[PDB]
Amino acid sequence: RNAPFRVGKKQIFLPNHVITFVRPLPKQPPNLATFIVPLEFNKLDLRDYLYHVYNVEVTGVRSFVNQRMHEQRHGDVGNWRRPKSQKMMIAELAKPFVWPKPPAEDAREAFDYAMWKKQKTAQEQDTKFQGIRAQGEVVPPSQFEVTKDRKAIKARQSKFLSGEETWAPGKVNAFLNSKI
Amino acid sequence: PKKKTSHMKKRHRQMAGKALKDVTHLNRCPACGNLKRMHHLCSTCLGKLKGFMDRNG
Amino acid sequence: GPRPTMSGATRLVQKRRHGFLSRVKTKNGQKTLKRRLAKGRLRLSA
Amino acid sequence: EELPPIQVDENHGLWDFFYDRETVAMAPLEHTKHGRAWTVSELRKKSWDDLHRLWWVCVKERNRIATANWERTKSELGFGLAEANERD
Amino acid sequence: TLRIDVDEKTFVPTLFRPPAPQQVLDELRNKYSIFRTRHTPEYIAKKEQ
Amino acid sequence: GLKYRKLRLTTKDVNKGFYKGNRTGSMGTHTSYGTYKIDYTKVRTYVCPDLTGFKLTPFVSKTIRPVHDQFPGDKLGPKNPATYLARWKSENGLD
Amino acid sequence: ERKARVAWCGSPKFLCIAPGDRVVVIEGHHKDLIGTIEKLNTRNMTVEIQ
Amino acid sequence: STHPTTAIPKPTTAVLKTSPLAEETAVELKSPSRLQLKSEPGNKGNPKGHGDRIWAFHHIEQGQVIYSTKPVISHQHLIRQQPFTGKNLVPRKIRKDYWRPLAMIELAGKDQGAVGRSVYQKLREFKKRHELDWANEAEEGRKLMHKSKRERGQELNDQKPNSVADMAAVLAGAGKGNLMWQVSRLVKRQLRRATVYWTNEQDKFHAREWSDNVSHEVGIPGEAEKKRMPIRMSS
Amino acid sequence: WSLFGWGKQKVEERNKVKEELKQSELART
Amino acid sequence: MDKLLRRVRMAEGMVARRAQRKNALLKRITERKQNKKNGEAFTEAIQQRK
RNA sequence: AUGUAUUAAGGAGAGUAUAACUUAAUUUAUGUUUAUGAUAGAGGUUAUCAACA
RNA sequence: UCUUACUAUAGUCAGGACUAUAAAGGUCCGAACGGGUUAUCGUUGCAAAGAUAUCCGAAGAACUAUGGUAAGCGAGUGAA
RNA sequence: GACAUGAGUAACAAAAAAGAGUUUAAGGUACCUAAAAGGUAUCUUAGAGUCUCGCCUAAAGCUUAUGGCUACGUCAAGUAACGGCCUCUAAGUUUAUAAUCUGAAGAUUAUGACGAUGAGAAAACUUUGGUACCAACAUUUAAAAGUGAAAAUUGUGCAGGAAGGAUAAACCGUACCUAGAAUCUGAAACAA
Ligand SMILES: [K+]
Ligand SMILES: [K+]
Ligand SMILES: [K+]
Ligand SMILES: [K+]
Ligand SMILES: [K+]
Ligand SMILES: [K+]
Ligand SMILES: [Mg+2]
Ligand SMILES: [Mg+2]
Ligand SMILES: [Mg+2]
Ligand SMILES: [Mg+2]
Ligand SMILES: [Mg+2]
Ligand SMILES: [Mg+2]
Ligand SMILES: [Mg+2]
Ligand SMILES: [Mg+2]
Ligand SMILES: [Mg+2]
Ligand SMILES: [Mg+2]
Ligand SMILES: [Mg+2]
Ligand SMILES: [Mg+2]
Ligand SMILES: [Mg+2]
Ligand SMILES: [Mg+2]
Ligand SMILES: [Mg+2]
Ligand SMILES: [Mg+2]
Ligand SMILES: [Mg+2]
Ligand SMILES: [Mg+2]
Ligand SMILES: [Mg+2]
Ligand SMILES: [Mg+2]
Ligand SMILES: [Mg+2]
Ligand SMILES: [Zn+2]
Repeated sequence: RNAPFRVGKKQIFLPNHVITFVRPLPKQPPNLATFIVPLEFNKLDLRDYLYHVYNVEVTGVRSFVNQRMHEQRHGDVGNWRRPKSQKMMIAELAKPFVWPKPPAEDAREAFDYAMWKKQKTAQEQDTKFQGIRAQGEVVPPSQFEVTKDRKAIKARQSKFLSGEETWAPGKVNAFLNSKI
Repeated sequence: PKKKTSHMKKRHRQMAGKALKDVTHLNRCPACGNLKRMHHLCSTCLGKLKGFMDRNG
Repeated sequence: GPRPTMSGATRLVQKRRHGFLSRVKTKNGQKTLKRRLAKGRLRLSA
Repeated sequence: EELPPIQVDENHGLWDFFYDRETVAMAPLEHTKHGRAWTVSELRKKSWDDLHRLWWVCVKERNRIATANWERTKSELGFGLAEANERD
Repeated sequence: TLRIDVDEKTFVPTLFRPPAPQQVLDELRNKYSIFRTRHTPEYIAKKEQ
Repeated sequence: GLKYRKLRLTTKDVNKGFYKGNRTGSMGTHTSYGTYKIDYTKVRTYVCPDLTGFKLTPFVSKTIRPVHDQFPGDKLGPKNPATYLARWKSENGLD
Repeated sequence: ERKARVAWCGSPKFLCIAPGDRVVVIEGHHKDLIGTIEKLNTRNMTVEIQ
Repeated sequence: STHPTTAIPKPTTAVLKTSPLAEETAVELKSPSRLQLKSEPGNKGNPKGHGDRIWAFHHIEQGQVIYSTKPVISHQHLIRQQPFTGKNLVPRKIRKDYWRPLAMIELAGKDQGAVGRSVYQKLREFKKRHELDWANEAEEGRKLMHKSKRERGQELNDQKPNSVADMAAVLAGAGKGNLMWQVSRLVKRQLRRATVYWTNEQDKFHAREWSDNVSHEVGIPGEAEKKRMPIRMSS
Repeated sequence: WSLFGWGKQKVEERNKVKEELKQSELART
Repeated sequence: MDKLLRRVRMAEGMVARRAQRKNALLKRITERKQNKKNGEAFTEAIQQRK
């Protein structure tokens, strides 16, 4: 039992912090490990937290704070405030570590990627249409995407005009007792 | 302006002789028979022929 | 007419003049805080 | 992106943040296959050594969950955030 | 956890040593909280003076 | 300034000697020439026990239904100091 | 509103109707219809008859 | 006035094929120079030890490379070796927490300092011809011409992969007037022995193939003292 | 089924709404 | 100490008075957002009747 | 708005199961009455299907 | 945080010329910079004081920067 | 408060300036084809780039401040190649202490504390008062030569030119914008 560094004297038996291990950047070497730590965390803590809990030796630590956009308390209403910032730490591991590559879009069926992508597009088009209204504009009728209801009325039009089907008065417009 | 322009006089200025004139100088295209403008090239054949001479030659 | 009197203004002179410590540590500044605190203000200073 | 990969030690300390070594996150259908939280009545029969070792099993379990949440969003893996909240 | 492990009783009360290290108590409750109701005899003695 | 001036000033907004900490704690003292000496009596360490062979997990099977202790006839059931001292005698008399 | 819907069968927290018993519809177009309760949403106090 | 070359097949003087465009190998495009046909070129007019070792530093995040004869870099290197690749892409200074040694080249000749000053010359001219006249990456490979001026400048900053392929070329006799040849002219020629020290074992695989006169060693002298451990593929 | 109450649920409930629509199509044939 | 108990009782009351002011405000925001989301279903029924 | 009763230091910041409020942010127990109440099942997150003290 | 005066710590004034000085001048020509002489434009203006040309000072009673002090019964500051 | 009139009018004119190709994503049309699809061409929205031409250029360029309703993966023991924090103090401040004056509030002097726009060891490894002083101006000086600083040397003029202390690596800043082309102040995307 001999740590590579000098250990402190204040013992923490029940730490409540949550450490997140984030994927590195594309061009970063394989000896850098980035983590999300509490704002009160310091370099000395991560070095001691990564060795006593995970048995990971680090030769150096880097830390930087990421701010958060100022916001209103309730969406677009309320006073103007600023959330608590985020602290990220990069450890220079003594042993390299390489992450796995994300699965292919077609191999994400365990996460229900098919349904998730459909929902994402819907929300992607909702925030894009709301941005067109925030500029003081609207989508002209000619650019609206034709829905399934408009694709069905164009096939009926070709069937009536051609002569395949014969038009007849509606029978479900209203349920009258007269039936005339 | 001294007085507000009435509905009668403002309608006189807006529509009396300022109606949109209907274009009547149209004729069909000889290569496809689409409605093109007189003395002008067919836009559907221009782009297609312009793209057809770029592939083969 | 109005003038551009905030051109070149720094945020260190905003804390020294209308900051919070400039009011709790002065007899006349406790009134402002108490006045603004009675009205219900959130931004008591700066 | 076409370099020979390095050999990462099998027993690396940083492998404890991952649920699956191929996909950092766990499938939502297998992420909910868990029990319930310990009741205070059941913990009164555990010594300090058992409650001190169990606390750190929960800490490392939350660090493992926070790691799968951050990856799922960035990698656009899919759903699973609603199941990690109940497990956490 | 298996049923055999959750049912095992391992806690043995003590009287001359605390149940856990005395330092753990500071993590369980805030020593300087204004909501602290369990004080030491020395503190109350100083408060009465 | 119009509105940003009315927000709370942060360290990412000014640089003229405005230092505000994040409550990390004092890990030492400041020197007279601009350096820092780390006092390792204030540095904190995390005590993580050996988890090899530990069988307890953070979940309990739902087949076992949740039940609460009764302590019938005692107001301070779980916090009764009499049932903790009397229980201590039979189980652990020495310590 | 949740109390009004349950008024005839107790209170929202003391419910005297359970999924599995046959009920009769007394409102709407499909009046006097008889089916078996499949689901029982206790949040909006709505019942599903398949 | 400048003249950019075209990505057309050409012959190489090196013993290996540096790129797929290379048609021939080990071709004499000019008679041996004065020092080429010399068994022991020496540090005639340079300080003692100069040219025996050549260091290469790189930005661990953006990939910018710098060559230096001394064990440390200064501000002169950043100005005289980094061309403008866009706004907010040329650092105003050297940050100690971003720049690390990429590799270190050591020649067998303990006093042939003139052989190193030549390798350092071809490496700096190849790096200049990689940021300029990058006709082989415009429509193939990275496809820099299919990228925006912002993204194109970020890919030009990443000279770390190119620099490693420049070492295998220069150390294999690439360039005209390379002093890492040795012509006997009794006329048989060979390559001089060299050693490459790598901070990362995986960084030497950017070159498709290395010559037979280079030996690869892990770790650079002076790195361990800084508590920086080298990266080993085998582990 | 709203557009924002569709991703806040588990896959167990999201798949229970697909069985509803699946068995709803077998009755239309 | 009898004087140390008044300190705790007052602190408990202050924090309990602050949670009621915040809770009351939150209940109205949700109730307003729920009634506006339900109003989308009422408008549909009124449109189909006309 | 007035009257009656009780009471006698007030706010903010950030965070959190977005009815639940303070990093334990839905703690743990007692007693009584439970449809003749109060005013012989299902359900531990598909939760909080119980109120008063 | 404008502006006036004072105050502390700092910074700036291409080049050339004359003069007793290598450096001693509220000296000279003229950029930066600082002024705002005349004219036209503009007048719901680009601007609730701007544009163009022209003109004045430009080693001094000069100009600029970050702080500080003195103001509202009595009047602070004021080459007025 | 809503809605008219002027009026579909003025305006979108810093005397830099544009022209012709190419291309990506999504969507809208027409045809091909009716097995859905896909293909060809075109338009719309949001982009990107190539060749030619011109404008700014002691800028309308680059690097950075003040500042910021632009945006949050911005990474340092120190020097080369960094600031703050920290130590020292100026002009001043003080609901700190003592003494004193004073209708109360307060004021005064001393001390303390605080207070940069200044001063702070070493490193391409490192941890007395002209025996003077570092205001202005001039002169000289890192030896191949020239030039620009730094620091120092010597001298000149009167307007006579600070204070104090010394002497194994925490915490905070680090993104973008610099005003002729999308970010600062001018109510704003303002010819300032
Ligand atoms: K005024
Ligand atoms: K706590
Ligand atoms: K900033
Ligand atoms: K006019
Ligand atoms: K530092
Ligand atoms: K007095
Ligand atoms: Mg930092
Ligand atoms: Mg100003
Ligand atoms: Mg308590
Ligand atoms: Mg300071
Ligand atoms: Mg930058
Ligand atoms: Mg001022
Ligand atoms: Mg003069
Ligand atoms: Mg002049
Ligand atoms: Mg004037
Ligand atoms: Mg005038
Ligand atoms: Mg004159
Ligand atoms: Mg008119
Ligand atoms: Mg007109
Ligand atoms: Mg006009
Ligand atoms: Mg299309
Ligand atoms: Mg700034
Ligand atoms: Mg001090
Ligand atoms: Mg300073
Ligand atoms: Mg402008
Ligand atoms: Mg300008
Ligand atoms: Mg503006
Ligand atoms: Zn045609």
